[PDB]
Amino acid sequence: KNFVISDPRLPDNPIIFASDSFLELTEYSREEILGRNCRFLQGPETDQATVQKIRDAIRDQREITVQLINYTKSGKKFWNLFHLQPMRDQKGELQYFIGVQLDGEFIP
Ligand SMILES: Cc1cc2nc3c(=O)[nH]c(=O)nc-3n(C[C@H](O)[C@H](O)[C@H](O)COP(=O)(O)O)c2cc1C
Repeated sequence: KNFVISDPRLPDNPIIFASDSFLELTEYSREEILGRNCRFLQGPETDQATVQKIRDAIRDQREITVQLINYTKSGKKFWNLFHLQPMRDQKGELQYFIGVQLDGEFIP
């Protein structure tokens, strides 16, 4: 339900699609999201060490799961259990990343 799709073939891996649940959770309108990198959800309290692990996963085009603090439009802190999956065409060329979010502090 709660997910976005980025196009890594376009500059800085912009969000091309965002699910209604995502717009609801993050409090942003679709118009504010389309063409942005998803890093705008990060903020002061976001562990940079965890952000680095996401950068490595995108570089190596591997799937990853991490928990990190994210901010809504209004600046409300929420824990994001974030799941990144690379997505390839028939020829095995990377086409998209899908990013699934789950809201809550799962690991204390
Ligand atoms: C499909 C997709 C969804 C993403 N969703 C989130 C997210 O919900 N929260 C977040 O903090 N970062 C998310 N990211 C990570 C950022 O977009 C960015 O790649 C990350 O912060 C590391 O790159 P940077 O060092 O250039 O910021 C997502 C990335 C992709 C490709």
